[PDB]
Amino acid sequence: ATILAEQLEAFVPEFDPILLRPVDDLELTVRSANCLKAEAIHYIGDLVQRTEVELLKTPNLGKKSLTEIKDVLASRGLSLGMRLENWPPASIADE
Amino acid sequence: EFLKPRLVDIEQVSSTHAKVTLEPLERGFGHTLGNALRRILLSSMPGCAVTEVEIDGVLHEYSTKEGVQEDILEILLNLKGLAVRVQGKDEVILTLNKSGIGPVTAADITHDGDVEIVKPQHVICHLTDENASISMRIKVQRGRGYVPASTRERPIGRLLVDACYSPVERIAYNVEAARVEQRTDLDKLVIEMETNGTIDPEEAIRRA
Amino acid sequence: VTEFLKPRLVDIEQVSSTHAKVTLEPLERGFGHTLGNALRRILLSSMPGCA
Amino acid sequence: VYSYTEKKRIRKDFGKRPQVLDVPYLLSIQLDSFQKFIEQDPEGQYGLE
Amino acid sequence: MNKEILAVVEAVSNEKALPREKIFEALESALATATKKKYEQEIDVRVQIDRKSGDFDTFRRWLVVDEVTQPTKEITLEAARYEDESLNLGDYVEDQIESVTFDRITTQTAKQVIVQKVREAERA
Amino acid sequence: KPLVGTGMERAVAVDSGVTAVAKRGGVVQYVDASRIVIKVNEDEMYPGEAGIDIYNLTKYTRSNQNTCINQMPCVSLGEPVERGDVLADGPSTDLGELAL
Amino acid sequence: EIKELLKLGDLPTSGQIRLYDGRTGEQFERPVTVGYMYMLKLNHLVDDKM
Amino acid sequence: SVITVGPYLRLHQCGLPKKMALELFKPFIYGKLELRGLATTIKAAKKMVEREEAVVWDILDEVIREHPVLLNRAPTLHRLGIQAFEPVLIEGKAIQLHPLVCAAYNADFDGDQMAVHVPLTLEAQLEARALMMSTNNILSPANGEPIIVPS
Amino acid sequence: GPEEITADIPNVGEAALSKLDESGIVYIGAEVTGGDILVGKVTPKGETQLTPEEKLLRAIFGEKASDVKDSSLRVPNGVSGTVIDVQVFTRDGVEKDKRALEIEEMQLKQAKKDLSEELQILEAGLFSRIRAVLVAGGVEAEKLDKLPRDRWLELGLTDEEKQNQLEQLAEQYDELKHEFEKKLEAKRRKITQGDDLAPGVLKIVKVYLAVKRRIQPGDKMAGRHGNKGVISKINPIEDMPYDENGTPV
Ligand SMILES: [Mg+2]
Repeated sequence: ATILAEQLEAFVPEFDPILLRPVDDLELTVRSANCLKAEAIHYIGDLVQRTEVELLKTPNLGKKSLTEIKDVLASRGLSLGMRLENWPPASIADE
Repeated sequence: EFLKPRLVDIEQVSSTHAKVTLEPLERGFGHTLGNALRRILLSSMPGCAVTEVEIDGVLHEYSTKEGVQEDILEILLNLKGLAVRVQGKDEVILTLNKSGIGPVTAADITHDGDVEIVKPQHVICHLTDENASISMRIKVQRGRGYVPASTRERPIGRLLVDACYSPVERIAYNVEAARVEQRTDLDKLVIEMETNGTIDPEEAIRRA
Repeated sequence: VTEFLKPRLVDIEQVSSTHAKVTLEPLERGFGHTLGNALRRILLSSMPGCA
Repeated sequence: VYSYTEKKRIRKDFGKRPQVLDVPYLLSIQLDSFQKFIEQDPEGQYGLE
Repeated sequence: MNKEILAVVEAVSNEKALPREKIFEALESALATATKKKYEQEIDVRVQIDRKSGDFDTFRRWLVVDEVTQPTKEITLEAARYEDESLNLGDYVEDQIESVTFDRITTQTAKQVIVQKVREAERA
Repeated sequence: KPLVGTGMERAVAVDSGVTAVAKRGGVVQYVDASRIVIKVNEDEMYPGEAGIDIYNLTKYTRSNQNTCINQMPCVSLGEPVERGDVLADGPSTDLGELAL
Repeated sequence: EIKELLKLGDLPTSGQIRLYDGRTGEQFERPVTVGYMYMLKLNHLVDDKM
Repeated sequence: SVITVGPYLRLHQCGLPKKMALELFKPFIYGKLELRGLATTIKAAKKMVEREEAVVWDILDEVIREHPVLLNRAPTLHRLGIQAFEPVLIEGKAIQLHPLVCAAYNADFDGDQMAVHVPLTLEAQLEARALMMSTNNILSPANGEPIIVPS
Repeated sequence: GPEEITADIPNVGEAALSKLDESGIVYIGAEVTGGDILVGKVTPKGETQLTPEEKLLRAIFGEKASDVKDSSLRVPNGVSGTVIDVQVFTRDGVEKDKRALEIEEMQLKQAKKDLSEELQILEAGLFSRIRAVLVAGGVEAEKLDKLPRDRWLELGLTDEEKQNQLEQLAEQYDELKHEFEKKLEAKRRKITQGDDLAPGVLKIVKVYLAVKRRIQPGDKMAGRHGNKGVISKINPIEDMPYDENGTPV
């Protein structure tokens, strides 16, 4: 083994890309998606800035649709009421 | 005082296979290191093959998709033969989208920042209508040897292919007489490997 | 991926004198032959000595 | 001349005796007998007739 | 059906010398736990059994909090006050949900919880 | 395929009923794993009943011995086919031959 | 004719190639017959009889 | 099951698959599992071997040891067509049968099948080891000629 | 009484019923093991007593005593597979459950699409014939595709073989229209109707498992000359005798 081993010693802030997605990609109920669009919430980054108390003021948004939005945001590691500094980025302000 | 082997010449005669060369060697060690490194290179080398496929409108692997002239099973075999290099990950998920009449080659995969296809002319399937499109997710991971599907899927939409994590195909050594050194009764070990492009040859002989 | 079953000499049943029987385990589904063949070919000739 | 699927992969053929009668339709016993059975033909000739 | 709840409560009360109230509280907790297991999400559930009919209503409940960490069990004070202006931090908002059908699964859970309460009170 | 056959494979494959033999020759219009559409040539064609043939292949279904009697399309698109010719290989066939 | 077709390829005339061993890595004496045979799987499997 | 060769074995032992071994030795495994104390009631043991956990294979290599089995070719003509072996467990689904013993069974390997039988009681284990073991049948009873002749 | 195919069953943990839908029949595509449940059928019923808590089922659920016993027809082991095709046949009069209506809508949709594609494909061939005829004899190179395609007959062309052929193709086209109407009505009748079955059976569920058996020591291979054999050892690649090129046998 010593001979065979001696014959081998010559070898050996960046915005998270999820915030830039539309709210329709969240697989929300047709009711929840249409209620969010009526309040001009287009992106996930817009939704995440709104508080639970603000979303409950939206016309036709029920307690059930609010729970759906929380469960879906939680499945992506997001929570309601996060403050994003410099949102929306200038790349979105022109659509 | 045995003479020690040192790599001398790596003749990359084609893109797949090369001919590494060991020099010098005392008599008897030619066949010993040749058979030993052949058996290690064929046995266990780290390859980068594929594990899971999820075609979009396909429930089980025995179905047929509207607008592609091969079955889903033949698409799984053609993806099983995919020759792909990964660089800085354990596993990785590649994405494929293609629409229009003609082949779906292996260069139509949206490549990530480290995955590198080594043979982009590889056909997978043939789309055969103007609005009939496949859109699949491919899962490519590291491994060692041959890990079939029966040993190792939670939704009904995943499809498990067998996993041949093995980069080399054919390892042939040919011992021959040495004349570079004035001293006679020395040997040269010339190993022609046969890689599929996913493994550098000096890296292969170093890992072996 | 570079982690194999590192083996060891579980016993040296040296039968009588000037004769041993050394068993090694565990090896891969193919490394018993390559270590047996490597050690067999080296001991046969490479190993030096006087006579 | 060859048919177009015989220009895909034309099989090499040894063999010396030039053929004169090709292989007939191999299922002619079943089909010809049952066509003889059920076929509108009287004079007490067809199976049912 | 209805009169059968009363007959079971009376039989168990007389045989085990146990307060009917303690048996119902435990059946409510048993049914709430059986309900929680039918949902994929961790919900909070209250069950209330009517002491005369044996009928039972199942409520999903949310705890009123300032900051929601568990959207399946917690609601903001602003959202709770949209439904009832009288609610404070620490109160519960309740929605009536479909009561679990009393299959042999709930039946087995109810039996286990009854046997546990019988043992707890025999021990006392 | 058999590398060493007897040339009798095409009689056993075509003269059985596992392959999809073309009835009227012509030009293929649409190949799919489910169906195959032949456009019939004009020198083989009826005056009425305008006519382009549709072959509905038999996909994965049970045989009597619990095997898998499949049919795979073996023609390309835009390809000419002649009368009396294989379009879809069957079980244990290849290009109209017999590969057991 | 088989000999003349084995001469068209650069194969040996007698059909027999010398073959090495996989375990020992040393040559089998008296060169052996290799080729291609067309082999069939029969449906007498072993996880239907066991 | 179907037989196959396995030439590493000695004439006294034969290969026997793990799936057949866990099915034929269910009561011995139940008794062994109840002795250790891993489970309590019999049901628990039947769930354990229905699931085939990681601990029943050591139990199986405990009961197979020193317990012969009767291998039997289906047309048994003379007494050398029932011989008792010791099992060696096989990853596989085919009985590995020592080759010399094949000339006793008239068993080639062209699709042949053999039956295994388990001597349950203790006198039957001793009869399998002391009368019917394959080392004990090395001469054919019809004459004096050896039946373990190399084929 | 009759049997139940529904998944409303006690005893079975969610670990069994996760691979069934809301109506007992396994999914199409669910890769099962040896001994799971494909079709749930509460049927073997002898006798089971009711405790006060089991008697309380009468109040909320409504069932008198949940039949008499409780056990769901579960299946045995030995084979894996992937469920590729499920058939449900219903003796006429029996209530179709939700999955039998799903298969009925599915086959209605398939046969609807297939006969509509028969009409579209043969109409495409017919219009290609009209274009092939109108190459000569009053050809309109620009005026041909200004009007809708179903009126390619009243263009400028006298009484010839070509107007006769367009009249024959109009006969064929109206035949295809009324034939498509009556055949789609007959195919809806064939899908919608029940089937005559065994004496005293409600519905038959057939499930097709699709095992993929590879090769192992013990299978039988043979050439074409009588050289049989049980394959005895599946060696690694390295142990094979190779030649002086490199390829293993
Ligand atoms: Mg035999």
